[PDB]
This record gives sequence, C-alpha cells and structure tokens, in this order.
Amino acid sequence: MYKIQLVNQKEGIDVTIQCAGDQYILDAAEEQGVDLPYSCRAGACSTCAGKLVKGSVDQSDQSFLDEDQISKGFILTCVAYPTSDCVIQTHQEEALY
Ligand code: FES
Repeated sequence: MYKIQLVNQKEGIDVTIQCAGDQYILDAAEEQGVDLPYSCRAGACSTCAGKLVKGSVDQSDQSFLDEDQISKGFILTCVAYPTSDCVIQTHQEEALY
C-alpha cells in the first residue's frame, strides 16, 4: 500500500495513512477518520481538490481539471488512486480560482 501524507495547517490536518492502489485517496482517508471535503464524489467538480507536493496518482476518471491545473499538481481526491507514496495538501479548491 502507498503512504499518503495529508496536510493542511489551517484545518489542523497532518496525518499519514496507508491507501491501496485500488482505493481512492479520499475514501481511504475518510475510512481512517480523516475529515476531507467532498460533494459529488465522481470527479466532476472541485470540492475535493488537493495538490500533490510529491508523488503521483491515477485520476483518469476525473472530468473537471484542465491540463494546466493537472500540470501544477492539482488532483480530485475522490477519484485519485495513488501510484506512489504522496504528500498532498488538502482543501485546495481556492488555489484553482
Ligand atoms: S467531490 Fe466532486 S470531484 Fe471530488
């Protein structure tokens, strides 16, 4: 399983969880007691946006983020399967706007 560090100083989040390659990051976090934002849970909005600081994901079901947003590291945590150990900033929807 992948090691996923989730951070947000404003929200008081600083936790590293395990996530299998076949579970989405949001779901693994919520299963482990972490309170992350989401609404559609289907990759079609920005509510669950996070930002990769390090690592990689497979978020190929996502349908919202453009190529420049992806290039900067943004991810939709509700449809992102980890493909490496990651460090992710949570609650990053503002950084898109
Ligand atoms: S909650 Fe809408 S894309 Fe993740």
